[PDB]
Amino acid sequence: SQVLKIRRPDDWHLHLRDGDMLKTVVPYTSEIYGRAIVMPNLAPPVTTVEAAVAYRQRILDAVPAGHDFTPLMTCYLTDSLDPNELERGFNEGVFTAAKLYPANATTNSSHGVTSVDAIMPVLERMEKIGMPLLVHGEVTHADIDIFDREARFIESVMEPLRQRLTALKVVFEHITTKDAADYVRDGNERLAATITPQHLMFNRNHMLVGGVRPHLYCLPILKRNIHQQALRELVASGFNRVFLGTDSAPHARHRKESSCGCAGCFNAPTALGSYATVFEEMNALQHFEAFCSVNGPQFYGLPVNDTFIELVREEQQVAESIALTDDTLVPFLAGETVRWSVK
Amino acid sequence: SQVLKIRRPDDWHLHLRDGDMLKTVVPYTSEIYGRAIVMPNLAPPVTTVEAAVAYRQRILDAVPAGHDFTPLMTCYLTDSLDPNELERGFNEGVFTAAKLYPANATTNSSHGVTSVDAIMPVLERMEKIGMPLLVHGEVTHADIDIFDREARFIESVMEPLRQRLTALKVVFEHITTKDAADYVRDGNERLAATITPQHLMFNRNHMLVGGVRPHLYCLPILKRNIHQQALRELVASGFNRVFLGTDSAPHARHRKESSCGCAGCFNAPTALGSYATVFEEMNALQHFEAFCSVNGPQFYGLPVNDTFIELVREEQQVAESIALTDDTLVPFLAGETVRWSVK
Ligand SMILES: O=C1NC(C(=O)O)=C[C@H](C(=O)O)N1
Ligand SMILES: O=C1NC(C(=O)O)=C[C@H](C(=O)O)N1
Ligand SMILES: [Zn+2]
Ligand SMILES: [Zn+2]
Ligand SMILES: [Zn+2]
Ligand SMILES: [Zn+2]
Repeated sequence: SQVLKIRRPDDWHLHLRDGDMLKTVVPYTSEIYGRAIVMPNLAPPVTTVEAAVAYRQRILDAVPAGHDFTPLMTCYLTDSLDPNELERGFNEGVFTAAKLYPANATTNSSHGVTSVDAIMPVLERMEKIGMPLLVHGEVTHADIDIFDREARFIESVMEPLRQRLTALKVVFEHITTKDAADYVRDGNERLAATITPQHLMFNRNHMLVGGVRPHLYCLPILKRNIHQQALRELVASGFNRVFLGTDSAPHARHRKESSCGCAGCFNAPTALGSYATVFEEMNALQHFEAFCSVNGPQFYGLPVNDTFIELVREEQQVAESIALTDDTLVPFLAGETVRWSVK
Repeated sequence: SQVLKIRRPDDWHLHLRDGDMLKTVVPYTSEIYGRAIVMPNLAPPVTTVEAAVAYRQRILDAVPAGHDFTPLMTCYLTDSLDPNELERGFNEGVFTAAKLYPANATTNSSHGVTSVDAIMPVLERMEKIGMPLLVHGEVTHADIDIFDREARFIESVMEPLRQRLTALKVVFEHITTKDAADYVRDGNERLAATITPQHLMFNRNHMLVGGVRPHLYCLPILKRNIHQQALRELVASGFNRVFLGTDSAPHARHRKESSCGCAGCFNAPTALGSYATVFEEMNALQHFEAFCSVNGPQFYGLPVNDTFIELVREEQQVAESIALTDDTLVPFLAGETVRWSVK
């Protein structure tokens, strides 16, 4: 019976893939979100204006008629990236931001950045022209326990970087730890963060107790419950430099369910309702709209969307699977009941 | 190429399953080990002398001709277990030991234990007759992080138990933490432990960095590197109350590589050479035989084997899979080149 009307949201961290997967997954986004930050970790990665322009058209070709959706493109940073290519892309309205992937931190990140020092001229230009930096904040050294890679990145990479480039605007993407939650809560106006639905709904126990569940396996890895509780307290607080970023990251079923499952939750279909449930459970629905629809635009210096959507507290069942030309796609919370759905 | 001759080993912690799976996996054990402790967790569990006698025979039926293999049977401890039934099985040489799986208040009295306190009559009887207790040492409360479940057991159950029943001999099965390594090391002649090959060879990064690997998913869960190092140090020390227990725990490929993967490594085919590799790496081959062939029999009060086997340091490839009647079995280290092989 409970209806919840909000300003149309945006997704400030999205993986749309390419080809047949792209066709399949964009509508789950374009039917709800006004804009999306579309990450550049294709194979090969989007590291040029030309690439990004063509990719943006592939995205628009796949948007159903009558969806008013704008994909906001990113540059995949690399050690050798020409800062003139990054700036040109920004000035032509192609690149909204640039994305820092530490080499081998996640999917399609082997071409990622090997150090901050290797890309200083690029970072200094971003700082100059006011282009925000999106960070996948994990270290990747083989000796560092997977669950420590986020916290380690803060002391060793993030904090020194922000001390060097005091005017650089940085989004700490998909934060998963109390460490990151306090770092952002205590940061200045040039530091923001996104949080996915899964890192709010679940902790590592959900992925590993009673069976291993690859459909909850994603990066950065789900942490212990005290971390999850931090993140939930952060969004519930009303802190206005956190915003919605799904990190929807789809993989075919048998790439998830194999002897080496790919990391990624396909949560585009079910994310907004999942966020609503978290905010509802935290007695913080008065902060929901801002998380979804205002905080991101404010950080990015963009206008808020001028249309509205409704969520209804009526229990929908999530589909077991979504067809692809080859294999299926298992949505996040496949087969599950959800408390809130879009009207 | 280098040869390691040892007295014929034994496996002090093994799962053989039943029916067709038993028929397939027995030979991997019976060709190498003289004896194995056969765990009782069938469906339904082995909780009677009658059941254990029939199970033993099904095992024996499946032992290839010429193999000198003796299965050592165990009783699954339950709330409803009659202490006279357990004592009769022990007296008759049917039950070598009794196995305690984690308590759970919602468990049917026919299938498990609600609390240790509720099975004191049985624990006091084992203590009286000198019957060893094998302990899966995890507390399974929903609110306890999975990586903490072993350490919490020590504090909450193991120590209080051993302080109550001071003559009870206890094997702390498949230890995975420094917490347990230290505990066992600082214990008395009545406390011992087994360690698996996977818990020596790997830590949780191997299961979760660069993909999720369900074939490394088993209980208790792989822990962070410091724990793996504590276990390696313990076996390498020559400490003589630790011994070989594979915890070989097979599941068909489709049950491992699903949306909810079963816990358990099928390591019977490769465990021995994997332990040899570990002792070599620790510069401790002088303690290899004792671990495999001496320590367990001493603790259990059984004769050391009088026949010998030989491992050779010749590189061999592990099969990618093993045929079942209806699926396949993916072995531990499938498709990998291993260092030590039986001659
Ligand atoms: O698990 C994932 N998978 C992917 C992907 O692109 O497959 C991206 C994110 C991320 O770390 O940003 N997490
Ligand atoms: O991962 C596993 N799976 C099983 C099993 O019986 O499936 C047993 C062991 C254990 O904890 O004893 N570990
Ligand atoms: Zn990322
Ligand atoms: Zn991402
Ligand atoms: Zn066990
Ligand atoms: Zn076991």
